[PDB]
Amino acid sequence: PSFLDQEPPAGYVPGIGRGATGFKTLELKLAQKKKKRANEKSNVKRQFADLKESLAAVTESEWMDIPDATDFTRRNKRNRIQEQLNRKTYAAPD
Amino acid sequence: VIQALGGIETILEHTLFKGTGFNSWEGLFWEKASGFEDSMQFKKLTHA
Amino acid sequence: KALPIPEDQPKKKRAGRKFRKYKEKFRLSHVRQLQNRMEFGKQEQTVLDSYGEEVGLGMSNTSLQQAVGATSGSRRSAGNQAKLTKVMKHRISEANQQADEFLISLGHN
Amino acid sequence: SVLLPQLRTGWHVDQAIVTETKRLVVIRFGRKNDRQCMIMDELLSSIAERVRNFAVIYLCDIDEVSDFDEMYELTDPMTVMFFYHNKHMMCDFGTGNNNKLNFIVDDKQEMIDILETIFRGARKNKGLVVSPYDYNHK
Amino acid sequence: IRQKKARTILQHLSEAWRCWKANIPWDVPGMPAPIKKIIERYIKSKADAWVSAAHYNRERIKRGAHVEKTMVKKNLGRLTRLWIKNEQERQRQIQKNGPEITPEEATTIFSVMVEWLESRSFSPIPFPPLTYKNDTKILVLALEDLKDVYASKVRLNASEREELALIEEAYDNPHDTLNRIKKYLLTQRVFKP
RNA sequence: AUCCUUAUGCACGGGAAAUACGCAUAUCAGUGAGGAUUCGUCCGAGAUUGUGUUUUUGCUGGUUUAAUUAUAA
Repeated sequence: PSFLDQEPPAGYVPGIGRGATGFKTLELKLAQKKKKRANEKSNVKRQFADLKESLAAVTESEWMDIPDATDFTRRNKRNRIQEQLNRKTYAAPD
Repeated sequence: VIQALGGIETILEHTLFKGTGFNSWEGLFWEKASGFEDSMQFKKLTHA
Repeated sequence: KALPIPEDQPKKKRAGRKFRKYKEKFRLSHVRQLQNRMEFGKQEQTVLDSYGEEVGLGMSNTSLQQAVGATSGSRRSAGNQAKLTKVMKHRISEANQQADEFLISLGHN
Repeated sequence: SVLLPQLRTGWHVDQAIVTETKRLVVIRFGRKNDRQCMIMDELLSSIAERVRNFAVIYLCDIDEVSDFDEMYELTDPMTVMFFYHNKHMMCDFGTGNNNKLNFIVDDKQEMIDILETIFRGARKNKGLVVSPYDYNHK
Repeated sequence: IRQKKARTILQHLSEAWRCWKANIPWDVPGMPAPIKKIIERYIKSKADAWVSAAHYNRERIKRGAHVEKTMVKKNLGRLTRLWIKNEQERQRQIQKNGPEITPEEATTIFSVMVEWLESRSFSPIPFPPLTYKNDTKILVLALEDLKDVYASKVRLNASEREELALIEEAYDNPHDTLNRIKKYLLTQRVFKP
């Protein structure tokens, strides 16, 4: 995705860029009836706030030095054994 | 059920079967699709 | 692992003798076709499954054999007769002999 | 999400759509504060690597670059669109709008059958792919 | 530093969530205590949500308020997972707290039978003799009853054709297979999961 | 000098399987891999982990007519 690394624009409008194909006064008083209209008028985060805070003491070495992950359930092994054992079928003898 | 539907012909009038223009149907066999389908399952096929 | 690519391939067709016997397994028998053919206009033969639910065997008996209920001997393919996996095979045979020497220890005593 | 790369420019867009040679291009148009534009973002998040051979996935907020809105007629929070060799791929879902996509697909396996099915269709040049699944009632 | 580590952090969100799907206690060293705590609390939340959701859907499926579809499917899984969890629990605590009969009760019970049978004049079942007139006239019965799952099937999957193999061999070389049985009875006390 | 034996190699004939086989600078492994039981013992070489193919490897099989040119004027 180098053009995600480059990310220049050019002077060009996107549409032709590919050759693309499609296959104040009244608004003023309108705003008056808008702000007028509204004139008559989380918990989760709050929970974890303590712990996400208590991480304040965590050294960035431990951030650097941390395991990444593993597989405890052996998802691969059993998995590939399934999608192995089912590979083929057969015909039921006559 | 057949008779109470008016006998075979009155059914087949509901079909294309005249289209294949066999004179009378009395010699013919169908082809279960399940056979064709299965016979295509022993191959190697994406879930789609 | 990435799903390979959807695109179909030109079929390699190699049919030896050997390779054929290895095919006869996966390809429907003859009989197994004479099921599928449903005689038009006339109710199937069906049988009752384990569950009593009816398995149609449609033409598997030539209509002369329906009148007499002759079932079929016709052709029985020995090609697709199911056979053990490698591993399981030796667990079977192995356990058999082992049990047999245990037995013969009840043979002489 | 982190797997899914994103677009910041209409320039990114049309370069991408041009610059993926051999495989499908998938783009979500949706606004981060949308509900589905989270959900669907997840569904696609789980399929990214698994399809990476024959297609590729990108996220684009209308709010980021709203250019295409006029030209592709973007309503709804989330519309996925599929492009292969710069052509707009059209797979009738029976939903009544054959172009593009709207709603939420709830099955991985489904979604894959779509990305695939369309792909295989687009490799032959057929403009119409006919979905495996008519979800129309949506 | 963030982004690279951020991803993996997401992983242990997953492998957390799985390892709770599995009951596995899920311990890693090098995982700083506070984070691990965080994960815990998280899994409690998503957990309770997931469970309550499962039971919630369920009863609806019994009444029939439109469930969509994938809820009908996944529901069975995301549920049976539990029923296993409950079972594993009841048996944990039938290790810890030991059997619930207490011997006194058992004496009455066992007595009851023993009296019954004596009263009934009943001889126990002999272990089958190595020559038992009915052996063949039996095996066939039992063998057919492993046969008839299949008698419809057109396409044997893998595990099947393995069985149907055995059923045919023992159905062929009986005297051997009988011997294999009788041994299994007389000894084997261990079994495959 | 002849034979047998053993293993290995080149072969020839014949059968069998192709849910089998690989591969791996992996990791361990007679300094015990793994298993069993009649609970005294007995057995004693691969297992793990990842990975690739596996309705297959190579090949070979049958159906959807050239240019040159001749009259007496």
